[PDB]
Amino acid sequence: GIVEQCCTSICSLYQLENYCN
Amino acid sequence: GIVEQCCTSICSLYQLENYCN
Amino acid sequence: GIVEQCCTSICSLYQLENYCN
Amino acid sequence: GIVEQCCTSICSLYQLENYCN
Amino acid sequence: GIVEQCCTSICSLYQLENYCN
Amino acid sequence: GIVEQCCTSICSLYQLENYCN
Amino acid sequence: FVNQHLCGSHLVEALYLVCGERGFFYTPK
Amino acid sequence: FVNQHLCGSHLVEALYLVCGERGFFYTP
Amino acid sequence: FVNQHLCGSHLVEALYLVCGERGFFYTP
Amino acid sequence: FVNQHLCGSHLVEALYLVCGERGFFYTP
Amino acid sequence: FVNQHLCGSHLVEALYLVCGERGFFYTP
Amino acid sequence: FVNQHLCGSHLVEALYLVCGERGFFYTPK
Ligand SMILES: Oc1cccc(O)c1
Ligand SMILES: Oc1cccc(O)c1
Ligand SMILES: Oc1cccc(O)c1
Ligand SMILES: Oc1cccc(O)c1
Ligand SMILES: Oc1cccc(O)c1
Ligand SMILES: Oc1cccc(O)c1
Ligand SMILES: Oc1cccc(O)c1
Ligand SMILES: Oc1cccc(O)c1
Ligand SMILES: [Cl-]
Ligand SMILES: [Cl-]
Ligand SMILES: [Cl-]
Ligand SMILES: [Cl-]
Ligand SMILES: [Cl-]
Ligand SMILES: [Zn+2]
Ligand SMILES: [Zn+2]
Repeated sequence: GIVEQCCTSICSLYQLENYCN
Repeated sequence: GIVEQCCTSICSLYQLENYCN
Repeated sequence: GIVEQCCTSICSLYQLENYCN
Repeated sequence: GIVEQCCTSICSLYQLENYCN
Repeated sequence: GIVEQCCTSICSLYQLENYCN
Repeated sequence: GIVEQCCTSICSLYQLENYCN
Repeated sequence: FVNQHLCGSHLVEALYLVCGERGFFYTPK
Repeated sequence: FVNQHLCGSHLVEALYLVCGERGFFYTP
Repeated sequence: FVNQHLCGSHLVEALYLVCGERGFFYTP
Repeated sequence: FVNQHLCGSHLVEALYLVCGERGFFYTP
Repeated sequence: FVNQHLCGSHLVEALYLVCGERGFFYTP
Repeated sequence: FVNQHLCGSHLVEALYLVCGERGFFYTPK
């Protein structure tokens, strides 16, 4: 999930936006 | 300045990017 | 919603828990 | 103390309540 | 208290230092 | 720079003040 | 003033802490 | 670990900011 | 009310920073 | 790495939230 | 004043997130 | 772990508080 994707390596804002509703 | 622009009404992340180096 | 309920009068932890999955 | 107890392994909010006044 | 002193006008970190142990 | 100086060991407030305008 | 935006920021953090492994939904609007 | 707990705190703030009006589910 | 709650959140943040290893007492 | 400093920052915030009008001592 | 002080705290975190490796310049 | 990222987030909050009316310049790397 988001923790495994984004706590291991920096997620860009574009990458985070995928988690928005 | 940024306080007058973004503390009165919400600044988008686009507007904030303006202050980046 | 949460902003309406919790942004004038403080919501307790119990009240906030109502918004957990 | 709190740092030994809660910076090693996660303390729940219920656990952290022990440090309240 | 601290809320009285510091939520209605800005307290510098030096002023806040009064509340350190 | 600041990340090298202050993310390796804790920087004092005086050390941080170097980066003030 | 951005009061609702600042409120939201703190609500999201509180929900993170209260909800633990359950997680939460911060609704649109 | 605590590491992941703290990272999560920052992730929710970033989503808050990125998602703006859309909102988001946080499901760890 | 909520404004005081948000102010106190930031007060605790600043106390943590300025007080260092001394720590602090927060009383609302 | 400033792990303990970052952890403490988050601990104080969590204490603020949970303790409410009770307040707390932070004694690191 | 206090409102601007609290707003600024959040502004700086948003700029941190938006600007990434670029960093940013903050003036009140 | 995203150590430097989370550190930087706190560095900027500290600079904000310490610098006050001066503001600051965050220029990583
Ligand atoms: O990869 C990450 C982790 C935490 C916050 C963030 O903005 C990005
Ligand atoms: O206009 C603002 C003020 C503070 C935080 C933010 O993301 C936007
Ligand atoms: O009513 C509220 C608003 C923001 C944070 C919180 O814990 C409670
Ligand atoms: O164990 C911890 C450490 C830091 C913040 C928190 O909510 C819990
Ligand atoms: O007067 C204040 C209120 C909140 C945070 C702070 O650093 C100062
Ligand atoms: O060295 C540091 C790193 C992050 C916050 C701080 O106050 C000091
Ligand atoms: O309470 C604080 C204030 C500034 C930086 C930090 O890591 C913690
Ligand atoms: O009036 C209130 C209600 C809930 C929590 C709190 O700290 C204060
Ligand atoms: Cl707003
Ligand atoms: Cl606020
Ligand atoms: Cl440390
Ligand atoms: Cl990183
Ligand atoms: Cl952190
Ligand atoms: Zn705030
Ligand atoms: Zn953190």
